[PDB]
Amino acid sequence: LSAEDKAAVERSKMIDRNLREDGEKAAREVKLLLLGASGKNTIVKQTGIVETHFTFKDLHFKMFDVGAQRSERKKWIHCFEGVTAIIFCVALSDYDLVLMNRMHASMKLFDSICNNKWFTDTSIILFLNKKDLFEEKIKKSPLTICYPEYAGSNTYEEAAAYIQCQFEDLNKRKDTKEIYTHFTCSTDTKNVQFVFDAVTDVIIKNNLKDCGLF
Amino acid sequence: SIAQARKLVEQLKMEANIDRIKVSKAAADLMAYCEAHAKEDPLLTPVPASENPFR
Amino acid sequence: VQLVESGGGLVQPGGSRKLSCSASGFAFSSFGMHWVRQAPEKGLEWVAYISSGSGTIYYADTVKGRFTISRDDPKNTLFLQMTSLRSEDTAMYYCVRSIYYYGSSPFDFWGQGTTLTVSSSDIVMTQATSSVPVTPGESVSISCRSSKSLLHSNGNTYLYWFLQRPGQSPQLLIYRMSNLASGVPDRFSGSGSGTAFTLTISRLEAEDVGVYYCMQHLEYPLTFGAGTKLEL
Amino acid sequence: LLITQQIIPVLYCMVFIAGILLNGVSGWIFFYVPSSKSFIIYLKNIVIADFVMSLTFPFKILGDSGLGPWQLNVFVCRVSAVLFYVNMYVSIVFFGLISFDRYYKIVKPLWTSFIQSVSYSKLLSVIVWMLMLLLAVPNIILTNQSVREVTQIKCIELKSELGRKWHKASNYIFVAIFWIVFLLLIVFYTAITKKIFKSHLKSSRNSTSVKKKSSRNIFSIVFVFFVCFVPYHIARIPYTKSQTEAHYSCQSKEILRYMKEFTLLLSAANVCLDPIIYFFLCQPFRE
Amino acid sequence: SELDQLRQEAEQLKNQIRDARKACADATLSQITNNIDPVGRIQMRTRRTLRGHLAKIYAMHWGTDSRLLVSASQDGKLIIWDSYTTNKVHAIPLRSSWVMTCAYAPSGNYVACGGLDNICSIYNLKTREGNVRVSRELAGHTGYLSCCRFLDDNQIVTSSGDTTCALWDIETGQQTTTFTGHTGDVMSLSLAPDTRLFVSGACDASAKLWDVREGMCRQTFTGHESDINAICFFPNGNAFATGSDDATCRLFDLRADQELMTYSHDNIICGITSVSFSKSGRLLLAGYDDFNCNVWDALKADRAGVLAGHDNRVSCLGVTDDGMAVATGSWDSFLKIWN
Ligand SMILES: O=c1ccn([C@@H]2O[C@H](COP(=O)(O)CP(=O)(O)O)[C@@H](O)[C@H]2O)c(=S)[nH]1
Repeated sequence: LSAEDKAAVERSKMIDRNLREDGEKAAREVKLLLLGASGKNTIVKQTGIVETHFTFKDLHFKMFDVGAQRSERKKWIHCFEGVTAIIFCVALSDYDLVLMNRMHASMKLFDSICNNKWFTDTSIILFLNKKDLFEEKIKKSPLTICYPEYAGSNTYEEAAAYIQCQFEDLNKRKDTKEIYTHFTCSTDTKNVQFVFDAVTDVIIKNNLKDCGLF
Repeated sequence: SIAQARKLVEQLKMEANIDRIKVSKAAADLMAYCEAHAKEDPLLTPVPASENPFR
Repeated sequence: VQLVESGGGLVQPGGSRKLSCSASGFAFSSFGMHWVRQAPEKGLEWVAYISSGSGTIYYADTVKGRFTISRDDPKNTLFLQMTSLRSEDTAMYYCVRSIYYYGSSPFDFWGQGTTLTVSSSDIVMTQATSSVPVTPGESVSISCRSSKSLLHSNGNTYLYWFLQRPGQSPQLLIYRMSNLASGVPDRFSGSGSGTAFTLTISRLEAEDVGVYYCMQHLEYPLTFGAGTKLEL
Repeated sequence: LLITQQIIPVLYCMVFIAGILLNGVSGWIFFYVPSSKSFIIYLKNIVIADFVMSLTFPFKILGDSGLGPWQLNVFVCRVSAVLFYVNMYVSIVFFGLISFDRYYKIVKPLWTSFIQSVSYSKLLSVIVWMLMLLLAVPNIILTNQSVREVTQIKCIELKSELGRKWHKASNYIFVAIFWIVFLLLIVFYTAITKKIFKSHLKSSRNSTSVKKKSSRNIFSIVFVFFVCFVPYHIARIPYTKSQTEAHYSCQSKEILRYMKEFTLLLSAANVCLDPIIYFFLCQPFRE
Repeated sequence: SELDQLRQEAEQLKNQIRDARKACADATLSQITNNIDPVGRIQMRTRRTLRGHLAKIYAMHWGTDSRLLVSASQDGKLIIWDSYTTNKVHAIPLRSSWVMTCAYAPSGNYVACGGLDNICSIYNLKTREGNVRVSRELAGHTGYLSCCRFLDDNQIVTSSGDTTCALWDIETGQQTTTFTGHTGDVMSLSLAPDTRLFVSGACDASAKLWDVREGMCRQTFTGHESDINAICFFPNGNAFATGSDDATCRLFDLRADQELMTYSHDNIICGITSVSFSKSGRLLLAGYDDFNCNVWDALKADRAGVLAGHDNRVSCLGVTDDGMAVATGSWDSFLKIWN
């Protein structure tokens, strides 16, 4: 080898070490995908896609909002195969509004997302919003408009339990992914705490499955 | 709507008002090109190790 | 993009002095830096070399063991430690930058120069032409020779050119065979084969007066030649 | 007096057949798993060690069975036993290293001093292999140098310095290494289990599935290791004491020979259980 | 109702076009080439294996010198390689990590990127300083970018997911011309050697041929049954090949305005990611979802061989200008050069 060739090899080795360091630094992040049909306030703030980065108890997060990408999903969903989890937001007081029924459309979208072939081992975090308005307006309108076969007590807690069961009972192959549910609030960063707990559980499982003992 | 349908009709008319040649003639041209440029094709005809930088 | 050299002075024999150079206007950390001195009335001599990453240090036989070279990337400053002075060290020192990858042009820029006065297996490059008069609007040819052929097994030839304007730092014109650097007018051309080299100037202007130089880059003793002087 | 010539060779034949039938197919780990700085390399080395173990059985079968030329006895005393012992101890050390890697990849408590350890797996494997060999190379060329013909009932024909005290020292070093590795493994896996239990898992079948599988696999590994490898290392030192000297009667040596043979048979039979316990659980190994 | 009349007129025009296409069909290329010598057997080996990426490779391109190539990956990196010696010349870190296309300037000065951020970026390689900096950030699309190609040092052509293709001016930074007429997302683009026309294939199972100077659509080809994913011209500029998710490559001719030949085997039930030709066009290479590439005879519709060795889906491959090598990228984060 000549002098210029040796110098070129040295440059290539420097590029190698820089790339390796960057990859080692970037491998320890938590990536989340945010979806909805329902109000991203207090969940994203508290064109194209939007990045959002924050640190909570020594952990680096990346939240991707893809609400403005109005195209065929099936041709860019596969980019998000390696995401850590999915956050799903549902309006709890859109049962009596026609766009068909808003909450029926939400159920259809949830089923399509959960039964996709790229998400056989992806945890789903479910946030239900506007609980105060739902409780305020539950007394002035019955639940038969959306689900005729309720046949039970017309109270806020029972209605919330029924809705949670309806949304949790749509995951076929409930052996590889777990669905979490929560009723959103606006105090003490409880939403961030819930997301932290969910991602911690998922990370523990992933390390166990990677070390090969499960 | 009306404008989109009119534009589609105009595009279809422009597509229709285009001359075409015989598929046999096109196939003959393709075969002639492939036969003419056969010698200079390293993948089709393997090359000796002297002239291959990847060796 | 500028290079400024600082230090120098008058040192008695047996003393020491540390030259320094400063750079601004480019990415300093990703370059290799050279040292070149010039005798008061003689040609150019190579001294030391440091590379990017501080992984390669090459010296010269005449200055081996008495000289030390180092760099400081965060401060954009270059140094050359110098101890045990002699009477042959009188020259004017330079600073040159060099980058190496596929297609790069080393030795593209040159420094200003500081003068230090002290009180009292190498390829031989030959170019006997000197003190040749020139006339505007006429073609001029400059020759050069070497002991060993400069054509490597990879298809390269490692030869360079430099131009020494009166009272000015050298400017790189051609870095390898049939290659013109940035800022050079399209009237300088270089060709040859093996140990024969030439440089062609189709129409020489007023700014085409000075001293020209050859240089090899095959292995690492670095050798120049006694420059050819062209005057009007 | 009837155990040596009647029972042990049959059991060796059975374990030999099982080990061949398993390892001859499981050897594809050497090529199926793409090379990486992960813990797979340890598993590849363990596979190689088990395969080399699989070849020393027939010579001992012939030697114990009372058939064949008498030079096969000195061949066994020269090469085969040393190879068997080296492979066993190498396998032990690699198991310990796998335990360490699992601990530091799941818990990550003290990764400060081991930041520059990604590419050192090859160095560690080479170091372990060469240390074991260089501590057992002397007893192949520098052993049984003067095989005699008188009293053809004994395999201590080592003379002055390449012999008896060196044999004792090598045995002691080997047993110490095993004990240290065992303690390290048990502490590390206990720490991993305590870490795993802390997670707050409820109201699903997936969480209980993961916890059950983790606990079962860890306890299985530790239990198998202990049962298969403890009794021989309980009994080995007295056997060396009664082999280098006599200081006793025949019965006080006969029963020691019996227990050494039986415990070593179990510790050898441990090879056939390694595939299912270790190589089956790995996800990349199932593809 | 004028809508019904317009629909009837469009149906009549489509019927007339189909009748003209049927009348223009005299003989089949398969019948013509049934008496030609078949390619025997092709066994290429991996001369080189480029390593260094840490995520799935989505695109790559070749330089004009046939030695330098650029690769795009989801970890926000853009590497320029030296194919002969496996050296790295540059490593460009991008602002957004969701890249889906890359191009190498024909002059060797600039590079480009794009993706889910709706913006096509341009970088400058040869500078007075020693680093590569961003020269322009073009904006103006509403959906994602799928493909980007260079016409010269001052013009770029891009395709988007909002049924539109645009021509940009880098100096000004504004859309000079916009081509509209599609129905679904546009996925692939290909430029002709004369650089005066180009073709695009969208998700409505159609092909559209444009004209750069005039700014209009010339012809429409409809033979497929599902989404279209890749396009590539024949060297002579009179034909191109398409990839679809129905496990079928197809060949179309510009002069005859009809589909000529199809490729299909009963063992292929996957999709097609990338399609390329050889220098003379006799060998056709197509990347499949079943973890390996297939070599097809472009004149006899026969399976010449298989380029296996990739442990995941192959998403991109291209051939050099001199026809001396091929290189395939895949989701397993590796590049391999076959000769
Ligand atoms: O940890 C040990 C113990 C012994 N050895 C050697 O193996 C050969 C056979 O030994 P052995 O099996 O005890 C004979 P026997 O008692 O069955 O008649 C001899 O060279 C020993 O020095 C090694 S290498 N490592």
